[PDB]
Amino acid sequence: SWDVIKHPHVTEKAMNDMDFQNKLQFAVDDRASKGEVADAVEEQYDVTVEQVNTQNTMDGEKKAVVRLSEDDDAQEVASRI
Amino acid sequence: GKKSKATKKRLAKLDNQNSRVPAWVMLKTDRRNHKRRHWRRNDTDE
Amino acid sequence: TVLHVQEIRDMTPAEREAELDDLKTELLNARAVQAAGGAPENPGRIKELRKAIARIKTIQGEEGD
Amino acid sequence: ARSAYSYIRDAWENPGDGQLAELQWQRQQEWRNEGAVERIERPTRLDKARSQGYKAKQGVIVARVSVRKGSARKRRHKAGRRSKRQGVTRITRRKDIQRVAEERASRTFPNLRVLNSYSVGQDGRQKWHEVILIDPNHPAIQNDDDLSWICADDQADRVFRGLTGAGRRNRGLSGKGKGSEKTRPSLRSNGGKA
Amino acid sequence: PVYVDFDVPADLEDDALEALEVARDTGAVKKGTNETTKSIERGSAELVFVAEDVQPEEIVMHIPELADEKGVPFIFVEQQDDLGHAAGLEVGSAAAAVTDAGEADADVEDIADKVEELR
RNA sequence: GCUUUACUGCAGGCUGUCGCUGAG
RNA sequence: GCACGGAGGCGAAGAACCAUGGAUUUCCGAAUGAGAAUCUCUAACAAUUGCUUCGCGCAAUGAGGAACCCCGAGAACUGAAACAUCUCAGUAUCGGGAGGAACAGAAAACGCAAUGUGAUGUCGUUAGUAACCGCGAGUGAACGCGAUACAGCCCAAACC
Ligand SMILES: [Cl-]
Ligand SMILES: [Cl-]
Ligand SMILES: [K+]
Ligand SMILES: [Mg+2]
Ligand SMILES: [Mg+2]
Ligand SMILES: [Mg+2]
Ligand SMILES: [Mg+2]
Ligand SMILES: [Mg+2]
Ligand SMILES: [Mg+2]
Ligand SMILES: [Mg+2]
Ligand SMILES: [Mg+2]
Ligand SMILES: [Mg+2]
Ligand SMILES: [Mg+2]
Ligand code: NA
Ligand code: NA
Ligand code: NA
Ligand code: NA
Ligand code: NA
Ligand code: NA
Ligand code: NA
Ligand code: NA
Ligand code: NA
Ligand code: NA
Ligand code: NA
Ligand SMILES: [Sr+2]
Ligand SMILES: [Sr+2]
Ligand SMILES: [Sr+2]
Ligand SMILES: [Sr+2]
Ligand SMILES: [Sr+2]
Repeated sequence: SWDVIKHPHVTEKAMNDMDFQNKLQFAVDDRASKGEVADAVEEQYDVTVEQVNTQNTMDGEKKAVVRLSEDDDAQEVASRI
Repeated sequence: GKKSKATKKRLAKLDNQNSRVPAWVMLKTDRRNHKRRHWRRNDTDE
Repeated sequence: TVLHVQEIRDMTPAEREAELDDLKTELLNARAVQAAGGAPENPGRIKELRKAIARIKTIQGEEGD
Repeated sequence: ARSAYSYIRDAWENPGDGQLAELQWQRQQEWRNEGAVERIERPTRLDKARSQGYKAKQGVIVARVSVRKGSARKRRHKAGRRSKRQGVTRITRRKDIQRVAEERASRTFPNLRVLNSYSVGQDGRQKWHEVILIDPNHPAIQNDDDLSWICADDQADRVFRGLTGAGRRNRGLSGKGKGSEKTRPSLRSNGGKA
Repeated sequence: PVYVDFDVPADLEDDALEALEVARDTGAVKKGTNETTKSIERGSAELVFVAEDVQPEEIVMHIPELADEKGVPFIFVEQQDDLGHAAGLEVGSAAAAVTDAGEADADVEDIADKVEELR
């Protein structure tokens, strides 16, 4: 049984998305849909997911850009891991 | 061209294999990446 | 290591699953620290977590859950 | 006294005379409209079928097959040949039509094994044969003392290897003495000269 | 059809089957084309029945002529399964023979007579 | 490789005959 | 692990390692719900069959394997100092199919002709003999015998 979230994608671009747009980025299983990524993220960090953009990477993986609701704070979420 | 998801996975792998033999392997084996490819000089499959 | 087979067999089906979710989380947080280039690692545990999970999963199948 | 079976037999010694003549003339009209392989609930020549091993039991199947009459349907050489190997018209195949019929039937029923077959006539352009096939996987057969032998693994696809009665005859294995120097134990072991 | 040279009325066929059913309960009867054939050959047969829906026809084609040269009377039935039912079988019967009736000799005799007349 | 009234054969076409094929 | 690094970890709760058995076992692949360059689309023995509770309910087939084996299709260079029959050769190659080995096999045999042998392979021999053949070049057995191993049975029908 493959899991959805593989690990946080942490790079300069990710940090900006986190500080400026309340977005979190993850390396996820390429078989995962935007919806499955949303659910997984909410169930793992107890947050509300507003939008999910995806991209199949030239590393053979899928990257997800998850925007959280204004109710949540990406910076704080990512900081506890 | 237009790459499918699988084609893309294969290209990605080829790119990964194009890295070098890590430094530590040198010390450990007390002393080359034979599959070193170049985008221009070589030709991948498909 | 820290987690032995007896202990796993002594757990109830509910304890194994809870223990499973717990280990999966520690692992996820480890891979996050690693992805963040975090050095406060312990390469041994990241490896142990995988085995522990395989053990629990192996035990779950054996006991019928 | 004579069996009723002997009467079917005696009728078929002269398929062109008596009632049998009229039956065939009638039947072939329908046969000509059927396909290459038609499963039939009952053998047309009961005496012959039972004689060859047929039984009214589960796992026993009978099918009629039609094949074109005549010699080999061969293509003329597209490359160099010495006069000897340029023939086309008078070349005939080495397997008789009955054998070809047995194989077609067996291909139609992949899970069944050919037990035996017999002829049921012909018209001016085709020949019909009826083939008895057995289901080696049905318990009614695995328990039959007279047919269970055909369930053995080495009997799989027996028809395709010439293990059929028509196969053995066509391979020149009928004679146990003179004339069978190149046929027994196999055409192949004898360098294919039989 | 090729062995049937005359048609038997639905009613005559009715009497024959009834007579056959009482023949098994009283007298003796043979079930099957083989047993029927031997009865005719051994001469131990009084009345033989022959279904008309037999396929292949080779199974019973011989009954008619074999019966004639043995003086044994014979009659046709339309359905194969009725003869088998009448003969007391759970299956069908291409042919049947009343080997010495029983409390039906009278009727069986009439039937034979009604047939000869029916040509 | 090509040619032809070179040698020898092979397709193909025409034609007879037998089978399919029966009644007066 | 190969592989002698750094860091770190595991092992007396007896690890490593080895044997046996079990668990897990992505996607494509005979590939089987439909499609596709290993992915996708909306519950699946696809297809062909047997049985059948006539419902994919129960089953079979498919593809692989170094060669060996059985059944089919079947050349030419070459030899003949040319070449056509012949030869190369039922070889190369092709189609189909089984097994651990295949195939053959209990006489409508043999025919050292006999007051004789007694299923079948195979090995040695019989023998380059008999036989074939532009009677050229070439091709080429068998019975028997000495061995190996041995094993003989079941239906159809008659009568029920
Ligand atoms: Cl077969
Ligand atoms: Cl002898
Ligand atoms: K030649
Ligand atoms: Mg996109
Ligand atoms: Mg790079
Ligand atoms: Mg018996
Ligand atoms: Mg052999
Ligand atoms: Mg598919
Ligand atoms: Mg020459
Ligand atoms: Mg020759
Ligand atoms: Mg010469
Ligand atoms: Mg030769
Ligand atoms: Mg001899
Ligand atoms: Na990764
Ligand atoms: Na290139
Ligand atoms: Na078959
Ligand atoms: Na030239
Ligand atoms: Na495995
Ligand atoms: Na199947
Ligand atoms: Na079904
Ligand atoms: Na020469
Ligand atoms: Na020459
Ligand atoms: Na010659
Ligand atoms: Na001697
Ligand atoms: Sr990269
Ligand atoms: Sr170039
Ligand atoms: Sr097969
Ligand atoms: Sr019936
Ligand atoms: Sr012996």
